[PDB]
Amino acid sequence: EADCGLRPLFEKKSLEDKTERELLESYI
Amino acid sequence: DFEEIPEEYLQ
Amino acid sequence: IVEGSDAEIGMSPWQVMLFRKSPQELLCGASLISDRWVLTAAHCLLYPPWDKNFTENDLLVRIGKHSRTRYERNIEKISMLEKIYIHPRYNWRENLDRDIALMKLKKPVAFSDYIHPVCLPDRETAASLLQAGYKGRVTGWGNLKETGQPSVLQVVNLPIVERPVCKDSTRIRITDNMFCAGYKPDEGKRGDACEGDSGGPFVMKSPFNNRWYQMGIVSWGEGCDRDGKYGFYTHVFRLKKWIQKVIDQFG
Ligand SMILES: CC(C)C[C@@H](NS(=O)(=O)Cc1ccccc1)C(=O)N1CCC[C@H]1C(=O)NCc1ccc(C(=N)N)cc1
Ligand SMILES: *[C@@H]1O[C@H](CO)[C@@H](O)[C@H](O)[C@H]1NC(C)=O
Ligand code: NA
Ligand code: NA
Repeated sequence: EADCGLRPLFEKKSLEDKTERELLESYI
Repeated sequence: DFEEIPEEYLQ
Repeated sequence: IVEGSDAEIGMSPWQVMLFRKSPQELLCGASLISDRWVLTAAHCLLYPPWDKNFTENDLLVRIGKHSRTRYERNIEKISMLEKIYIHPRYNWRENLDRDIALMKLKKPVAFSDYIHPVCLPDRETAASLLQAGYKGRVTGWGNLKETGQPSVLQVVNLPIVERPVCKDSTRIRITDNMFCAGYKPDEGKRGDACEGDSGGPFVMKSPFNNRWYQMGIVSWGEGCDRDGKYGFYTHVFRLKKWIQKVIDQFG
């Protein structure tokens, strides 16, 4: 649980997926 | 349509 | 998922497939919330109007998957169910209110690059992110259109919709234990969950701590991707006290 929501192939290696920025941009 | 899974999981 | 795209490898490592043993077929989506607990929709397991009443031995959970139909040797892990817990006030008679269920695995699953749990929201993260216009992400192996089936896991990002618009889109009684999401007719973009995506996660990435949170569970909709209709999702935070109660006493 301490490590929940952090993806090994993305957050854990500081790589972004192709559309997560679409989500961030909507969080105004 | 689905590929068969190892029998160990259906035992 | 209608009008989505192929998921990237490891994009949704909490995604779970609920798989029927006989005949071997996709039953639903679900999500991994710890090494031994899986979250899904109650209607994936219990829906008397369609003569659906699955027991533990009827099902398998497949974790770490990408391909819908392939057996993904050395990547996916297949788990048996110890026990199913359906919300005691799940309303299958009327409007699928409290459409939530937990499944405890017989053995803990090993985490990997492809298998990793999603967070459940706290009150604060829920309050911050569950706002009209804010987008979440839905994933699944369900139908590509209302009336075919994808080769690999599909993904779509969709905006949360204002409660009155949700209510005014349908004759079904909406409750506080549901929210709806999707584009409006005027907005041009489209996309929706569909049959087979049931039980899968609606997630949001917190901009405060960069973690993914499961805000919703794919619950119901009238058709798929219809103009003026929206997808409805179980409000995970509203039912979190039940979730914790189940895990606390049985886990
Ligand atoms: C409140 C309920 C009675 C409405 C019902 N609508 S429905 O049109 O039959 C759902 C459907 C079934 C098959 C193919 C397409 C769509 C429905 O969604 N049901 C009835 C019982 C279970 C649930 C369901 O099928 N859920 C799967 C689902 C389908 C569509 C969507 C969506 N976002 N469009 C979400 C979940
Ligand atoms: C569904 O199946 C269980 C077990 O066989 C049964 O006891 C129950 O009455 C059935 N209906 C439910 C849970 O609504
Ligand atoms: Na209405
Ligand atoms: Na729509």
